[PDB]
Amino acid sequence: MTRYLARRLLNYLVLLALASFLTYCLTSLAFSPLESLMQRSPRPPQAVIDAKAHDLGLDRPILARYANWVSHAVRGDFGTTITGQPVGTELGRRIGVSLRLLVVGSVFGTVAGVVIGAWGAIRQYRLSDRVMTTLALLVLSTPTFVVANLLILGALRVNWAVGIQLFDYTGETSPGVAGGVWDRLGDRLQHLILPSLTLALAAAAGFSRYQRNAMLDVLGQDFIRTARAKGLTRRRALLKHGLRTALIPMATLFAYGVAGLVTGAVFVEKIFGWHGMGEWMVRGISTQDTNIVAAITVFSGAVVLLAGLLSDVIYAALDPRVRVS
Amino acid sequence: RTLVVRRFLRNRAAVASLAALLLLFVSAYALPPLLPYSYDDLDFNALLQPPGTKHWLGTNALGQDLLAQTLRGMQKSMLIGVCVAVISTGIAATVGAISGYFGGWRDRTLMWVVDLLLVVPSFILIAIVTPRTKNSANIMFLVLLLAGFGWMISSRMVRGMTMSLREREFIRAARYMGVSSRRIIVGHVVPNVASILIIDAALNVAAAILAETGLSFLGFGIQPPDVSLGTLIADGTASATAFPWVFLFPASILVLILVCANLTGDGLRDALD
Amino acid sequence: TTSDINQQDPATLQDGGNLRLSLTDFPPNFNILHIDGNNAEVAAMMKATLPRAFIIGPDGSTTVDTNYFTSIELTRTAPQVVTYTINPEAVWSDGTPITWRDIASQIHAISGADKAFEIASSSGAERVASVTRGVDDRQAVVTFAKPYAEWRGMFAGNGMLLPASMTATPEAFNKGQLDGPGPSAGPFVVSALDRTAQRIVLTRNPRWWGARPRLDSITYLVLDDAARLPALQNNTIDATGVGTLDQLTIAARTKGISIRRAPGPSWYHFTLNGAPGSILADKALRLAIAKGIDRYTIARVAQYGLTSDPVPLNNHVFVAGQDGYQDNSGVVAYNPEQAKRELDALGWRRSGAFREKDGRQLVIRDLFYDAQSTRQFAQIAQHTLAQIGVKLELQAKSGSGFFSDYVNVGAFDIAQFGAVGDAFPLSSLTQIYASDGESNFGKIGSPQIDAAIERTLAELDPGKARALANQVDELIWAEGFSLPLTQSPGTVAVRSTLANFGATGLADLDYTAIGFMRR
Amino acid sequence: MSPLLEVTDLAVTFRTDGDPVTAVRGISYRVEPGEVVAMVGESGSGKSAAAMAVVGLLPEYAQVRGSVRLQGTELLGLADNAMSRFRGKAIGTVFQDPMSALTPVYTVGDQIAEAIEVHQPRVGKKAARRRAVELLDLVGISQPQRRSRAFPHELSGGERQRVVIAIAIANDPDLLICDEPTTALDVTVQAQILDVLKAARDVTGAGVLIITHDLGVVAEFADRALVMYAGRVVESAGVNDLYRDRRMPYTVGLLGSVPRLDAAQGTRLVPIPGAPPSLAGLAPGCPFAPRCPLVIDECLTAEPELLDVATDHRAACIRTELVTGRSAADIYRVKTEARPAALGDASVVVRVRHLVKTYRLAKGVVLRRAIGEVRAVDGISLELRQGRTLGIVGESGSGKSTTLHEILELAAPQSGSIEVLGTDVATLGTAERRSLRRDIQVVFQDPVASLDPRLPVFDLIAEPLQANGFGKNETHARVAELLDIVGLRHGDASRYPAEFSGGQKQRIGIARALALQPKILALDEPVSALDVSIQAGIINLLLDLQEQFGLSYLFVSHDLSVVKHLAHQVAVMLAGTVVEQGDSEEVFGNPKHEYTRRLLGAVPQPDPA
Ligand code: SF4
Repeated sequence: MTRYLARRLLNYLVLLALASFLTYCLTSLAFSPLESLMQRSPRPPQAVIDAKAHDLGLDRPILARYANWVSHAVRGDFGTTITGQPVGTELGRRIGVSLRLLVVGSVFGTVAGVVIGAWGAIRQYRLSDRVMTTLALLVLSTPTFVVANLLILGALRVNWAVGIQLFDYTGETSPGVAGGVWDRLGDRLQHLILPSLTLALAAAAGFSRYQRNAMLDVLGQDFIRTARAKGLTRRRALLKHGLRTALIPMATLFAYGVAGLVTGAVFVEKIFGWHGMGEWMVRGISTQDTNIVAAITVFSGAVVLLAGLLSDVIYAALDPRVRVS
Repeated sequence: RTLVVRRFLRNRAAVASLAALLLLFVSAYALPPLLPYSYDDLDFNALLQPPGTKHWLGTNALGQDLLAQTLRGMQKSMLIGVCVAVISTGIAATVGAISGYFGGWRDRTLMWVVDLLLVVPSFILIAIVTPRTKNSANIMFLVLLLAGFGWMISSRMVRGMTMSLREREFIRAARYMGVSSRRIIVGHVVPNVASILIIDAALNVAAAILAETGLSFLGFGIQPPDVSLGTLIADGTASATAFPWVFLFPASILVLILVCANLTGDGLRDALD
Repeated sequence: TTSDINQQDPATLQDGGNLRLSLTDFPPNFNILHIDGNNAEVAAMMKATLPRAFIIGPDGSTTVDTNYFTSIELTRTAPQVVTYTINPEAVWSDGTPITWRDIASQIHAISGADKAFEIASSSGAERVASVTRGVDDRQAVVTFAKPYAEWRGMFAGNGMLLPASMTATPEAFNKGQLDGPGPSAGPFVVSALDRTAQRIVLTRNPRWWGARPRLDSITYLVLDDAARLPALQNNTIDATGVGTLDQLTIAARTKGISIRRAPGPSWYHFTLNGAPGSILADKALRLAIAKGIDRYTIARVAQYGLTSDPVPLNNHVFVAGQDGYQDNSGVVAYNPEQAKRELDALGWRRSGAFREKDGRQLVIRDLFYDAQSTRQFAQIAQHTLAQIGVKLELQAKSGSGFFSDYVNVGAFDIAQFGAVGDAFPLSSLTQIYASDGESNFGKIGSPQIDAAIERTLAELDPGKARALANQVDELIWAEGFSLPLTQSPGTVAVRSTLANFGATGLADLDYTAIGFMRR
Repeated sequence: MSPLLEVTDLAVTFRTDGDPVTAVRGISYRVEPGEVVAMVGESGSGKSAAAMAVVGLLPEYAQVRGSVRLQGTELLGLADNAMSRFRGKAIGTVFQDPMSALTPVYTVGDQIAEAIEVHQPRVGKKAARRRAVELLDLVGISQPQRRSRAFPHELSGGERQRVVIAIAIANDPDLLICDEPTTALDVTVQAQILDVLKAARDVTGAGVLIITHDLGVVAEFADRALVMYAGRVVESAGVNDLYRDRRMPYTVGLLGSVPRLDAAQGTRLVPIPGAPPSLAGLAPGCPFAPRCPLVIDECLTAEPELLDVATDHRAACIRTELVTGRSAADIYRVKTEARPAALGDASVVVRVRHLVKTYRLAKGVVLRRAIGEVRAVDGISLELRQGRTLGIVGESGSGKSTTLHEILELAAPQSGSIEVLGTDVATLGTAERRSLRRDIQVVFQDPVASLDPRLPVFDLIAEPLQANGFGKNETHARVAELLDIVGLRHGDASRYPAEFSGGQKQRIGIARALALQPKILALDEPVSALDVSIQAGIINLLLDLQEQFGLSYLFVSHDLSVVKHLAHQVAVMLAGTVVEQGDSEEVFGNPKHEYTRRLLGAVPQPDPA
């Protein structure tokens, strides 16, 4: 075990170290943050341009700029935005806000998707499978922003029809809430209902299909029939002997669903007004600011690789063909 | 060929979806020259109207006819989706084929490069690059970008296929009798991989439409005065609460397109079991 | 005119209750004259708690306020002496009686004679010559040096009176009011500012010589301007300005919430760059392009479901509610058959598509704020100019860089942003409309308008001051200056229980009567 | 007494897209304690369907009728929660494929503990695991205490079959049901498994129902036999009577086409023509009518009934009177006499000296290390003469197929010298390499993988011809002549491979190998994986081709019954070393090494006397 879970960690470290470099050359080539201050009809005097470029660091080749960026990042300094404000002040808050949403969405999505996929593959071609495999198609065929706006419209209709504010769809938390931990927690859940449901739908939709294929592959093998030939019932043999063997492939696809969730979180945060990494990324590419984006891509790579490593730990724990051979 | 076609023909849902896709494409390109209102005309006397006898699908907040705007969005979005799917399939096929054919440390290096590319979500990288493509009349560059950052997930399947089929018996049998390698490639591998490449393109269609529309929603994709479906949705959600049709019509169309694409893909895949 | 508060008599309104309003940020400086200190929101907050001399009706008519100044009366014309008399029974929050010392201190602070201050503007106290003793201690007498027509503009309207202890010493004015205000004279007094909680609270004053507030508290939150409608839904705040049709519809379909509309003094307008080098350099082209844009259509399309029969704003100085608002707009009438006809006769004949002088093409840069509501005006002007050949290229600048990099120094050919009218408009001019004076971006101006602008506010009679102001308005419309597009239809959504509080536009609220509807 | 198992009028039909295949059509039998009944048959005859219908483990779409009574209580229509009270506690099932018959995430000791723990509830795991170790010892796994913790991927096929048997007999059942337990196993492993099964029946005292397709296992294990054709029992009698006094013509063909180590080289078998009927919508009459060598028109009107022929003997035929006492050759009208071998050319066409091939072993998925050099090919010296055959015999893991595929690469090995027709392949430029590949051609193992799935038979057969310089006027004639030589009809020259039946694909493979008139064929187990009645036809085809053309074969096989028939010389391979050589009769009758006699002793023989 602790020879497959070590060589699988140096690989992640190398991958992240090189990704944080290739996506800084890519950023410093794509972004030209002075393209608007070198194009005004009363073009500013050159000495202004030189001062601004020197202050913004675009005077040395890309390699030196990246070297200084790392030399500062490892020491807890993340540069400044294009308007002077530092990045380290906001980074912790944005990371916390994004992680709160990602964890909930992923957990609920994968659990529901695994259950639905198993149910569909067990009950193949019955009515329940037929309805679920097309609900998954619908959920998988509507983009994230369409789902989010439809949920906002539905929440508004429900609030107007009922007569009281059942649903809230704005901000991580509601303003002006003085109280203990319980009050704030209830308020936080009240807001967390919808944005996380938006990601849970897509995660469950993907994982249902993947789990259904895996369980179909398992049901085509002969250890279920053997297990039933010792006296186990159909359900006991299907859950104890057949489902657990079908759980193994899922632990390899988790790092892909997590990347999908990271992609969809940008939309979920822009539409519902959350203050996290998706909003920050949109604001950073809109104004072409290098340090914000260079931090966000590093965070995204780290979150994908962390999910990958935890999925690999799970896979080692479940599948004995890697613990021993 | 005949058995496969009549295997698909069986799938009524798949053929219905494929006919719907072709109908939508043809109507998007051939109907606008027949409508009373062009996509650019502004009708300032009928703002935010319901589907009526003059504007057949109503207007948005500016008086623009909604039907013509939706048709132009469909043109742009579907054309981009098809082109990106084709290019991405080509790139994935070539990389996966060479990596799985050389084998050994060439294969190891190429697959490691693919993983390194997959480490960061593709949407993030596309959005990072997009400031350069935007402000350019040609949509060639947008297609090139969406294709060049969307092949890395299917090239692994292509490599698995190439490795599996390189060792299959009839290849070695062709070797053992003097069949020239070029003749092997033109006669024994291409007919046995063409169909699965077609399937891969059929799914990358929907993948690319999703990516491009999501890009246009945030403002990074197609820029005014051109319109894609994502742009129409983004404009519609601004006044979705008062008059919901302006948001629900393009959204519905988009969902329809995606459903059709996905259905066709799945059907075609299951028709090549 | 016709403010639209829930008019209920103060007596029957129940005694007590809170009033939770909102802000946009915690005011770094509380001094309302200091350059950073002053603002719309902070001035609105301090409105309730400071002294003022004049209260303005629904149409900008000024009447003396008997609470504080028993009688502010001008008495002479050659030196322009005005006798401000303080109410005998008046004192501050710390018990020091209000006397002419406060007036003298604030006039000296605003004078700008010693530039140890950061005062917003020396308007109204640069012409002052001397304020000295009266017959009794509770009277000031101000003698001016240059006769002034706007003299009501100090200690009135948007500018209140400050304690002598806070405007006399320059250090206090600079740096004093940073953690809470000093003494106050208004029926409420600020009692707690939980900067850690992002909240201000005002509570009933102990020493009010006048009436009794029908309220108890005006606690102010700091909500950001996006969770400001979704917080009136809860019982968090009960007042909001709704801007769009989307949030107007959201608010109208709610229990307990009523929407009240009386046009606020906030308009939105185009402005043209007359600096040498840009295309809009000459009078004739500037004045012939503006004859090919439909402002009536722009208004009627922009605010569709906000008002009924929306007409644009066609006066540069006075907003719709005010008195003296005649249509000053006859120089431009939109007809594209006189626009296109002196346009090509001018020398811009029609080439392929857009017309061009053959040494250059009509392309006009239109920088606007990136918001969605501001883009409609550009997209309509563009389509109604295309019929003439003027290609209007519209550049969507955004946020912070708009007023500093691009607008502040030419870098534009036609820029759209919002001004703000006031019930004392005679000072917006001699700032914006003149050869010099800041906020005149696109440096258009003439010697005669500058000659006729010092005669509109060297007058001594409002009935004639308005006429001179409107003649200035003729002179400014007549040379391609700017196009006033729309006037914001001030709509506030408030809890239907509130009384004597709502949308009053330019007019001023009575904070002694607001209260709550009984039960 | 209620007989242990009584099946009456059982009928099983699945349901597919088209016609519902009626797999089993009305069989009936009875098993008593302490007795072995073997259902013989091959390809699609519904033996396995009958087994899984008796147990209850048929797929969820199969429709079952009839009557099945276990010791007195019926089993058809019992609910799952009520039928699972018999499985394991009174029925013990052994399945066919061991390589995927055990769940791969549990230790085998735990899987036997679960077997013994579900039916005895209060045994306590501390006793269940001890009993699991006892069972592992009893079946015969070496040193079981440690292996009681080995996950199923750490065992060879024989070990896995032993564990499956241990699971089957865990609870001391009363009826064992073995469903081809020893197919896909090595010869010696199979003999050991049969010994284990006999021991299990003796300790348990149960009655066994074993389902095989080969006749040696029947003659060496069983006590009665039931021959199955087209979903019906066609003959049933004791093993001695069945081998000695068979009556149904299908049984005659089935017993006449089984190779024997007793036979001399070049002896022909008796192949039954045709292919088994498709069970979806039979035609009336005897199902054997299309292939029967005695079929008359009466046989077509009505389907015969299992009729009493002798003392405890039943045949489903109406012309048995003409089968008693006649040898299979006489009924099927074939000549099995080995033709007198003419004086062939005695030169040498293949000659290998001291050949050696290495294989590195690497542990580590992402990064590989060098720990060992497994020598699957160690020091081989053999040779082949003109017009003769050399059969290389060994078990899986003996490095015989890799030796063949190393010879066929016509390149210089790491050591040793390879001579083909007189040219040392180290001295072979690519032009001569292409010029020589026209004199040695190969026939593969898997018929369906060795043929392009989407090419008509004409293209497959003419591929060697088109790739070597023949005009469109000549390849047509040559392909037409080749189909008649191998045996297919000219009308198949436009049919895709996927619609041929098992043996015809191998026939096409032989034809393709035969195109350029080579002087050496390299056969890689091209006849195993086929029904016996088709193996006989292909074997006769090979013998006749060698007799007529003058070919030289290199026959690699795992079983020796056919190597006796074909090979002139043999070569036994052990772990990559040729341990015996010489003329086939001497090695196969008077062996020397210990491995060779272990191998010969472990082969079944269809003589039950
Ligand atoms: S009954 Fe007739 S067709 Fe059937 S096996 Fe006997 S002779 Fe042959």
